[PDB]
Amino acid sequence: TLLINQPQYAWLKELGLREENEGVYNGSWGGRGEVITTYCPANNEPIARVRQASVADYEETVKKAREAWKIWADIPAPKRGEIVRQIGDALREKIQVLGSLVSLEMGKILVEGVGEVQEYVDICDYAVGLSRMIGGPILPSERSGHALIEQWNPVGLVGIITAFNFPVAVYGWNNAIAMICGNVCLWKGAPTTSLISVAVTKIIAKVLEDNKLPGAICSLTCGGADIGTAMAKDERVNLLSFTGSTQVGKQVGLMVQERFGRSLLELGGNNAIIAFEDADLSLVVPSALFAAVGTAGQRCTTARRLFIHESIHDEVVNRLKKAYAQIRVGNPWDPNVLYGPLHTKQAVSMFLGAVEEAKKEGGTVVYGGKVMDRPGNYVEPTIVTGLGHDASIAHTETFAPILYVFKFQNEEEVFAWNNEVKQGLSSSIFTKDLGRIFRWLGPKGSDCGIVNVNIPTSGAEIGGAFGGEKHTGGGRESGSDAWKQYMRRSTCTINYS
Amino acid sequence: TLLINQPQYAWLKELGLREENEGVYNGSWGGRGEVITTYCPANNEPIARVRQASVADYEETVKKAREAWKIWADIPAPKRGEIVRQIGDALREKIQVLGSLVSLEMGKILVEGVGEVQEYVDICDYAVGLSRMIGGPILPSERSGHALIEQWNPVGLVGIITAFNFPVAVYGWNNAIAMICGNVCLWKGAPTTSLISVAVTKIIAKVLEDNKLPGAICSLTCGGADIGTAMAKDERVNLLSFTGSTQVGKQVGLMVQERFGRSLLELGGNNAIIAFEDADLSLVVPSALFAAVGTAGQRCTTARRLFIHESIHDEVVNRLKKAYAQIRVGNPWDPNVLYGPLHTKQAVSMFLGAVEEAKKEGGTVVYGGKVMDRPGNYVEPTIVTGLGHDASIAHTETFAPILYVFKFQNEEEVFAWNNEVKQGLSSSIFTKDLGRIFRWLGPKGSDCGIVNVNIPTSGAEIGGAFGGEKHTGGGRESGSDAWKQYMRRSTCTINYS
Amino acid sequence: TLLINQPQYAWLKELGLREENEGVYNGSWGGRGEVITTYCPANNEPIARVRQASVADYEETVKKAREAWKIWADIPAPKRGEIVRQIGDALREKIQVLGSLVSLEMGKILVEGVGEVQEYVDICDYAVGLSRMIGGPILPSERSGHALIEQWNPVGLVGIITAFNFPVAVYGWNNAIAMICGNVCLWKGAPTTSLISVAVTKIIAKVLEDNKLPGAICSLTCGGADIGTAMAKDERVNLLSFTGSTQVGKQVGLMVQERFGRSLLELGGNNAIIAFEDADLSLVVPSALFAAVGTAGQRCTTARRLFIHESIHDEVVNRLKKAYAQIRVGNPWDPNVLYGPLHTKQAVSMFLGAVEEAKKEGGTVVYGGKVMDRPGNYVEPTIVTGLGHDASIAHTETFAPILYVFKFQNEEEVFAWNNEVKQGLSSSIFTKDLGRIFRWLGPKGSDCGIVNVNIPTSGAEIGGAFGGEKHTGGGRESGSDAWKQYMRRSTCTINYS
Amino acid sequence: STLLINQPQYAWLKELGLREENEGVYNGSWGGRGEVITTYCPANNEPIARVRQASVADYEETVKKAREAWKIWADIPAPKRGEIVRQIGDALREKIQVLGSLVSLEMGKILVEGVGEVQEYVDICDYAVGLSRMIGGPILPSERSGHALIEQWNPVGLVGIITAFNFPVAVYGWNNAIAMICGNVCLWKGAPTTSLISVAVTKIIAKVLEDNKLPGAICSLTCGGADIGTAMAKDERVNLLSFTGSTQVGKQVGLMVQERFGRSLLELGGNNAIIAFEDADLSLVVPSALFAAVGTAGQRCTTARRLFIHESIHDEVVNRLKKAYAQIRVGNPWDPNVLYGPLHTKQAVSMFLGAVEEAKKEGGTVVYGGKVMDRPGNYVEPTIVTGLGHDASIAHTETFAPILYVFKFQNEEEVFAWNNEVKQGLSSSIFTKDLGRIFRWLGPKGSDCGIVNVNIPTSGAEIGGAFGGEKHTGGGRESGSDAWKQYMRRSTCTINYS
Ligand SMILES: NC(=O)C1=CN([C@@H]2O[C@H](COP(=O)(O)OP(=O)(O)OC[C@H]3O[C@@H](n4cnc5c(N)ncnc54)[C@H](O)[C@@H]3O)[C@@H](O)[C@H]2O)C=CC1
Ligand SMILES: [Br-]
Ligand SMILES: [Br-]
Ligand SMILES: [Br-]
Ligand SMILES: [Br-]
Ligand SMILES: [Br-]
Ligand SMILES: [Br-]
Ligand SMILES: [Br-]
Ligand SMILES: [Br-]
Ligand SMILES: [Br-]
Ligand code: NA
Ligand code: NA
Ligand code: NA
Ligand code: NA
Repeated sequence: TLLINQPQYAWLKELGLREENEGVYNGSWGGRGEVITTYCPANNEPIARVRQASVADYEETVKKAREAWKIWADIPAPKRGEIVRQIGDALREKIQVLGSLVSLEMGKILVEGVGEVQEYVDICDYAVGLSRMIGGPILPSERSGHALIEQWNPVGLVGIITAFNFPVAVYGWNNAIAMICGNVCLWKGAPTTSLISVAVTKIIAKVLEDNKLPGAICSLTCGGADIGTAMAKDERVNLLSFTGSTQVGKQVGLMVQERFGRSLLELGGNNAIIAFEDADLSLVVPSALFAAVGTAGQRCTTARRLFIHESIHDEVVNRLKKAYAQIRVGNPWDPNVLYGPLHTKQAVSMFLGAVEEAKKEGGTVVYGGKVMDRPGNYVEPTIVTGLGHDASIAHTETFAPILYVFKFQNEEEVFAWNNEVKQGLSSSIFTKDLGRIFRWLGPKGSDCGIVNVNIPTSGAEIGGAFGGEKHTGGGRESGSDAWKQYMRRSTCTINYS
Repeated sequence: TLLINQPQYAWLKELGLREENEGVYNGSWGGRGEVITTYCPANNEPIARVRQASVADYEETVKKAREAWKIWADIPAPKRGEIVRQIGDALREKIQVLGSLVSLEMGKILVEGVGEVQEYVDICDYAVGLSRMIGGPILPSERSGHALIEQWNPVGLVGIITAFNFPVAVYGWNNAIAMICGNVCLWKGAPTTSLISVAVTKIIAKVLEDNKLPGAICSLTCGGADIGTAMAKDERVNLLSFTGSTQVGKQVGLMVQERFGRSLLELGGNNAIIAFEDADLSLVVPSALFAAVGTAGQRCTTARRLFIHESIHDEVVNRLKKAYAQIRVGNPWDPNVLYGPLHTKQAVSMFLGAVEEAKKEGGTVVYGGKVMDRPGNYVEPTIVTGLGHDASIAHTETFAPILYVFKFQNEEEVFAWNNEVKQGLSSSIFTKDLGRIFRWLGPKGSDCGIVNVNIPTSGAEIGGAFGGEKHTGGGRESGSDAWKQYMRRSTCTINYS
Repeated sequence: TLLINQPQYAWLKELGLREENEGVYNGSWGGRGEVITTYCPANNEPIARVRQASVADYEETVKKAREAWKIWADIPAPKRGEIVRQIGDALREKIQVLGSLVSLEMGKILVEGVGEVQEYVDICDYAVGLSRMIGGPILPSERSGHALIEQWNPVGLVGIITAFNFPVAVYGWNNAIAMICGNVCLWKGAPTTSLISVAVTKIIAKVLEDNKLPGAICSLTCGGADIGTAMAKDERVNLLSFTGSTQVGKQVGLMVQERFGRSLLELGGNNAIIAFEDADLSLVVPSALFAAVGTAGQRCTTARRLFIHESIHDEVVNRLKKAYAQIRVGNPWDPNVLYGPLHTKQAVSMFLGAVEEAKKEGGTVVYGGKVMDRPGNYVEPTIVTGLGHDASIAHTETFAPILYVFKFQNEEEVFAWNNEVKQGLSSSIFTKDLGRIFRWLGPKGSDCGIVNVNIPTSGAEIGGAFGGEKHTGGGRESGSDAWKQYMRRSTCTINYS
Repeated sequence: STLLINQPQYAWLKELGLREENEGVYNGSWGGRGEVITTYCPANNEPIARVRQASVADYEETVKKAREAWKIWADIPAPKRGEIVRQIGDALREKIQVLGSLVSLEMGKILVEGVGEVQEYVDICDYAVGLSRMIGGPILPSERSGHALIEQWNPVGLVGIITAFNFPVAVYGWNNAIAMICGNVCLWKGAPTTSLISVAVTKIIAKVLEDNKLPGAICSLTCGGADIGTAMAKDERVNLLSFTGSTQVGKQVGLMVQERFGRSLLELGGNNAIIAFEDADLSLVVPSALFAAVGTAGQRCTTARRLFIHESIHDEVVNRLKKAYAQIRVGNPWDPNVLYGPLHTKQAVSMFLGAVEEAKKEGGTVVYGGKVMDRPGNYVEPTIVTGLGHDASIAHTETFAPILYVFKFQNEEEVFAWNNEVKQGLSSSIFTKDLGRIFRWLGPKGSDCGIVNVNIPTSGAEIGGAFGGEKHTGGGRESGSDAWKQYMRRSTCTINYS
C-alpha cells in the first residue's frame, strides 16, 4: 500500500529512496528513533517510512559535525565555494525527480516543486561568487604604526530547523550561505516532509563523499519537537536558524537567548496587498489570485489581507470571484493543475475553524468556505468580505487559503492598517503614484521586511535578503549581507611598530 | 554637607546642576519618583540629589518621545547629522567641567573623564559624515522592468540603559548613531551616575531647543531596575541597547525576545592578555599594567587574565609587581593621579571576596590584595599567581583590579584557554611571529569581539564596531556597519513596467 | 583707484587682503611672476593685485610640497581628518566675508557666494567621518595560510586646477578628500579669481601653521596657462584634477597620459531639461528659470537645452518669457538682485556671437539676446526657439545664459536627443510616469553623470559623486567612492605560514 | 603534412573545431577577408594552421553588428546575463584539457599553465555569476525632503579587448566575463601569434550564445594586428578599450583613446622585484625566485626580473638558485611534467642574447645560463646575472626573457626605493619574517606597485582581487574587487517624488 512500492512512483528510487529510509546522516546513515510514515496529501496514501533520530543519534551527530568543522573551517572559503558549486550541479541533475517528490509529499504543484529546487540551485551559484568576497574592511587606525581590520569567522555549527511548506529552498538558502562561511550544518526538517529531507541529504552527501570530505559537514537528524528543542537548548549549536510558526519560534528564541546562543528567526506572516484607486486592475486581479491561492495559501508570503479603495472594491471582488472559479484543481503533479491540497488533515480543520470564526466576527464568505468533496485534503479557496480590519481572525495567521477583503479611503489609514498586525513579513501596494510609492518605502510606509510595488507579496529573489520584522522574528536569509548572520565579527588592532 | 554647596565645587553649576536636580527630561524637566543622592567615591561625601522617574513620568516620556519621532524621522538624515554636529560642539564647549564631573561622581582619573567626553565628541563628528552615507544597495533584479532596492529606516524609539563605568561614552555612541539613523532615544543611566546623566542631557536639550526640535528626541528617565525592567518589557521601545552585567543583561535579553523586540547587548568581560616567548617585554609590562589597573580595573575591557610563556613568566611577574608598587594613588581629579577608588563599598567587598576565594581555590597573592587605609573606596591593585586556568574565580568577572596570572607552553592550548570562559569581549597577544598573529585572527584563534596584537585588551577606536560574543551578548556599537542595528532593512521590488 | 583702498571695501581686510598680495604659498608667501590686477565684473573696477608664480616659484613649491608629503602621509587618516575639521570651522568663521568676495570678484549673487563657501564647509564635515572609513576589503584567499588584502595609499601630490565659476567649492571638494586620503595639494585657480584663491589659502595656511604642520601640504601657485601646463607635464604631480573647458581639458588629459600620470577631468556641459506632457508646469517653469539663468548661465550644470512636449511647448515658453521679464538685475552684492554680470567682457562677446549664430541657423530670439547698456559685463538672459535639435550652435557649450528650446513627441527620440551631444554632465526629466522614470535611469536612458527627475540640472549634493561622461571627462568629485581617485590600490597576498 | 594540424599526432586540435584554414572574424557570422596568417609552434618551429584575419570591411561590419546586439543584451537582466556566463564556464570546463594543450602548442607555456589559464577563465565565469546579482551602487540619504538619491551603474556599451600573446586565454576571460555581466558587448583582437587560441575560445563562446538564441556579436572576434588594434583605439564606437600589452604600444593606445574622450583600461609592462631580507626563510625564497623568474620561460607580465638580496645571504641564495636552475626538466611544453619550454618567437631569442650582451657591457656577470639551448625550437638557458648596479639601463628595461638581475642591499629604506625607482609598477614581493617591515611595505612608504606581496613571489594573484599596476603599467584593473566599475558608467540620480 506504500506508494513507493507502486510502479507509477518508481521514479522515487532515482532519489535513492526505499520503503524504509535512514533519517540520520553524519557521514554514516542511521536512525534509532521512532519510524515515521509520511503521506501524500492529494490522496492520504502512505508514501514511505523514515527512521528518525534518537537522543544518542543526535548526540553522536553533533559531536561528529563539530569534529568535521575542524577540517572544514581550515578550507579556504573559495574552495568551500567549489563544493557548493558541485552541490548546485548535483541538484540540477535531479531537479525533475526532486521537484516531483516535493509535489508528492508536500502537495504544491509541480512547477513550484521544481522551482523550489531551482531556488536552491540558484543560491548555490550565487554563493560560489560570494565565497571569494566575504569579509570586512581594513580601516584607517587613528594610531600611528597600527593596523585596524574587521575579520569574519565561522560561528561553528549552524542548526537549521525548517517548515513543511518550503521543504527544500529554506534549507538550501541556509546551507549554501552557512557552508561558504565555513560552518557545518545540522538539519531537522518538518516531520511531514522527511522523505524530501532525506532525498536532499543524499544528494549533498554524495558530493561531500566524492570530494573526500567528512559527511557531517551537512548532517541530518530527522525528528520533531524533541530534536528541535534539543537544538535550541544545545550550547554546541552556535547559530540556530528556525523557520516556522511564530508560536514555536518565540520559544526557540527564548531558549537560545537563555544560553547566549545566536538565533535567526523566520516566522509567521499576515501579508497585505493594497490596491489604490489608480491601480492597474488587469494587474491587481491576477496578482491577488496568485498571491492568495498559490501553494493553496501555504506560503509564508501568501496574501491574507486585501485592502481595496472604496471606489474599485466591488469590481475587484467580483473579478476575483470569477478568477477563483476558473482555478484548475487536481493532483499537484498533473498537467495544467494550478491548485492542490492542504498539507494535512489538521490544516483542513483549522481552515474550517477560521471560516466559522470569520462569520461570528461579522464577515461574509463570498466565495468558497467549504471542504471539496474529493479525496485528499482539498478545500475551496475562500474570500471573506465585511470584517473590520481589526477583527481578531484577520490579525491571526491561518495557514490556509482565506483572503480577508477590506475597503479603505486614504493612504495614511491603510498604511497604518498594513502595519497594525503583529506579523511583519511581506506587503505590497498597487498604484501608479510616484510619491505614494516612495512614501511606502520610507519611514512612514510599510513596516515589513519585504516591501513591494505592483508585484504581489510573494515577490522576492536570491539577490536580496529575505525575512521580516516584528513577530516574523528579524532574521534574514539569502542575499545582500545576510551572510554576516552566519559569522562572528572581530575588530582587530595590530600594533606592528 | 553637599559638595555642590561648597565654594570649591562651584564649577558644578556650569553644568546646570543644583542641590536637587530633575531626573526626567522629555521637553520639560521633572521627576516624581524617589530622590537619590549620589556620592563621591574618593571621599564618600554626598554631591547632590536627583529626582528620579515614577511610572507616570516614564509613561509620559515614552509617549512624548513617540510623538517626537514622527517629526524627527521626517528630517533628512544629513540634517539630523547637522544636529549631531551641534551636539559635538556643545560637548566640546563643556569638556573640562564634564570630565571633572565624571571623575567626581564615577571616580576615574581626570584624563579618562575628559577622554570619555572626547569619545562622545569624536563619534558625533564621525556620525556627521555617516548621515550622508547610511543606506543599502540598489541591486540588479532578475525580472525585466523591475527595480530591486534595499532600504533602511529607523526602528523608532531606542531605549539606552548604561553602566556606571562609562557614564558618558556608551550613551554617546548609542545616541550619535541612533540619532542620525532617525531614531528617538530614551536614556536610563546607572543610578550612581545620575548627575552625569542629567549634565549630558542638559547639554543636548539646549541644542534641540535652539533648533526648535522636540526635546523628547533625547529623553531621560533616571531610575534603577524598575525603570529598566519597564523598558525591557515595553513594546513601545523598538530597540533596547543595554550595557551592563551579564546577569542583568540575560534577563533584559529574555524580556525583549518575549515581546519580539530588538536588543543590543553589551555585557561582561573576562579579558586575557597572552605573552609569548618572543614578546617585547618592554611593551608587555606597561601594556599589562594599563590594561589591568586602568580605571581601577573597572573597564569592561580590563585585563583580568594574563597568560605568560613559562620561559618568561617569573621575569614578567617580577617586573609587573615592581610597576604596581610605583602607581600614584589620590583623588581621581588631582594632578598626576593614576589610580582612584572603586565606585562603591560593595565593589570593595567583592574585591575582598574574590581575593579570598582565589586563595581557597589555591592561588597566591603576590602583590596587593588589601583595602587601602584612607577615605573613599580604595583597594590595592592585585596580582594572583598559582591558580589553575580553570579555577572558578578566574572564570568569573569580578569588577575590580585583580589580575590572574597563568603559565603556558604551546600556542594551541593557550588559545583554547583564552576561549574557555563564558565571556567573549576582548583579547590580546604579544608576539612578533607573523603566522601566530594571523592564526590568532583566524577561525582557530580568539573567539572574542576584539582581537588585538601587541596592544592590550583596552585597545579600541570609534571607526570599528565595538562589542563581544558569547556571554558578552553579541551587540555592536560605534563604527563599521554597527548603525544597521538601529534600523530596519526592507527588500523592495518595484514593478515599474 | 583700487576698490580695496576705498572705505566701503574695508571688509576685504578681514580676509587679510591688501592692495598687493602674494600669490604663492608653500609654507612661505611670495610670487616673482607677473602681477595681475583683478576686476569686479559688475563695474570693471580694479579690486586689488596678486603677485603670480614664476617658474622658479613653481619649482620650489613642488619640491616643498613633496617634502611635506613625507610628514603628512605618516599622519593617521583620522588625525588628517582632524585638520580638515579645523579647516571647516575656519571657513565657517569667514563665511560671510568670503562669500562677499566671491560676489565681488567672480560676480555671482551673494546667496550663491555664501552657499559656495558652505559647500566647502559641508565637504570638510563629511570628510572627517570618511577619514575613519577609507580603505578596502580583507578578502578570503583561495590559498591556505595566506591573507589577501586590498590596501589604499595616497598618490602623493594632487595638483588642482580650477575654473572661474566655482572659485571656492571645486577646490574645496578636491582639497578635503585629497587631504584625508594623505595627499598634499597644489592649487592653481583661475587668474580672474586670484583674490579668492589667496583668501582661501590664507584660511587654510593658518590652520596648518597653528597645528605646526608644513604649509606646503596645501600649496598655492597663482598663474595662467603656463603654470597649468607645467602641472600637466610634471611627473611629480601624481594626480591632476582639472576643472574647466573641454578644449583645455582634452590637452591636459593628453599631457597627463603621455607621462602615465593620473587625471581627474571635470569638463564642459550642454545640459538638457525635458518636460513631458504629464509634467507639473508649476514646477517646470521655476526649475527651468533657475537652471538656465542662475549664476547668469555660468554653471557647468546650467540648463542650455529645454525639450518640451509639443502639447505644452507654447504654454511653457510663454510662462518662461514672463518669468524672465521679472528677473531682478543689478549688483550681485545687492540683497534683492537675482541676476548679475557675466564674468568677463570676452564672455559678453561670446554670448553675442552665439545669439547671432542662432539667428543665422534659423532660430528666433523670443526673449533677450542683447548686451545691457550699463556698467559691467551684463547681458540679457536669452530664450531661442525654432532651431533643430542638432543645430551646430545648440551642440556647442556657450558659457552664457542662452536657452535653446525644442519640441518633441515621443520618449525614445527625446532621450536620444538628450544623448546626442558630445557633453555628458547633467540631465533632467519632468514627468510623473513611473516607468519613464526608471527607463530614464536605465541603460536606454540618460547617458550623463547626473540623471535627475523633477529637479533641474543643477541638482546635486555632496553625498553623491559629481561629474560627467563623454567630453565631460569622466572624473568624479565629492561623495560615494570618489575618494578612490585620490589613492592607489594595491592587492596584497601575505603568506604567513 | 607540413601543417601540424594535418599530422596524425595532433588530431586532437580538431576537437576544438580547428581546420587547416580557419575564419578569424566572428560577429554571429564567421568570416575573414583580410590577410591569412599561419601560426607556428615555438617548440619545433613548425606551422600549425592558418587564420583568415579581418579586413577593414570585416571590422566595420562587426562593430555595427555588435552595437545592434548591444540593444538586445543590455535589456537582459544582469542575473540572466550571469546565467549565460555560467554556461560559458561549463563549456570551457568541457574543453579544458584540449584548449590547455593548444595554449601549450601555439604559445609555448607548459601544460599545467595552459590548463591553468582555461581554469582561470572558468573561475572568473563562476565568480561573475554571483557578481551579476550584486553589481550596483548605494541608495543614499538625500539632504532634500521628499527626494531620493541613487547611484546607478549602466553598461558603457561596446568593450574592445586587445590582448597579449603571453596570456592568450585568461586576460580575455577576465574582461569578457566581467564586461558581459555588466551588460556590455565585447570585441576581441588577440595577439596574431595566438590566433588559433582566439578562434578556439570564440568557437566555444559562439556556440553558447547561439544555443541560447542570442546574437553572437555579443562576443565578437576580429583577428588582426596593429592595423585592427589602432582602428579600435580610434573608434568612437568602442566605449571602453581594454589593452594588455607592452608599455610602448599601450602609451599610444591610451593617447588615442584620450583624444576621443573614450575610456581605456591599460595593463602594460612590468619589471618586478623580489626582495629577500636577512631574516628570510631561504627554503622558501629559493623555490619562489626560481618559479617567479623561470616560470613561463620568463614571459609573464609578473615575472621576477630583479632579485634584491641582503648582503649577508646574497652568495648563498645565488648558489642555491644556480643549483635549482640546473635541475629543471626541459621538453615540449604540452607534455605533462615538463617544467621549461621555449620562448615564443625567434625574435625573442635574439632579444634575449642582446640583453645578455648588454648586461655584460654594463659590468654584469652571467653566473648561470646566457646561451641558446642546443635543441630544436626557441629554447634559451634561464639566466642569472650578478654585479650590475641597480640603476643599470638594461635592468630598468623589460626584456621578455628569463634573465634575472641580482643585486645586494643593506637597508630597508634603500631597497624599497630601488623597488620603486623603475618606471613599471606591476608586482613586487618581499621575503621577511619582520612584522613591522611587512606593514611598512604595505603602507605609504612601501611598494608603489599594484600587487604587493609577502613571502610569495611576484606572480602571486587570484581572481578575488583586482589585478593590475601603477606608473607605466597603466593603472587599469581586471578581475576582482570592484574592478567591474571600469566596465560601467556611474550616474548620480536625484528623484524629486514630492
Ligand atoms: N564638470 C565640472 O565640474 C565643471 C566644469 N566647468 C567648466 O569650465 C569652463 C568654464 O571655466 P573656465 O575658467 O572659463 O575654463 P578654462 O578651461 O578656460 O580654464 C580652466 C582653468 O584652466 C586653466 N588653464 C587655461 N589654459 C590652460 C592650459 N593650457 N593648461 C592647463 N590649465 C589651463 C585656467 O587658468 C583655469 O584655471 C566651462 O566649460 C565649464 O562647464 C566649470 C565648473 C565645473
Ligand atoms: Br510574485
Ligand atoms: Br515639547
Ligand atoms: Br590600549
Ligand atoms: Br572681448
Ligand atoms: Br536645483
Ligand atoms: Br575591406
Ligand atoms: Br574586405
Ligand atoms: Br636585441
Ligand atoms: Br605564485
Ligand atoms: Na477530501
Ligand atoms: Na576607605
Ligand atoms: Na556693460
Ligand atoms: Na633551438
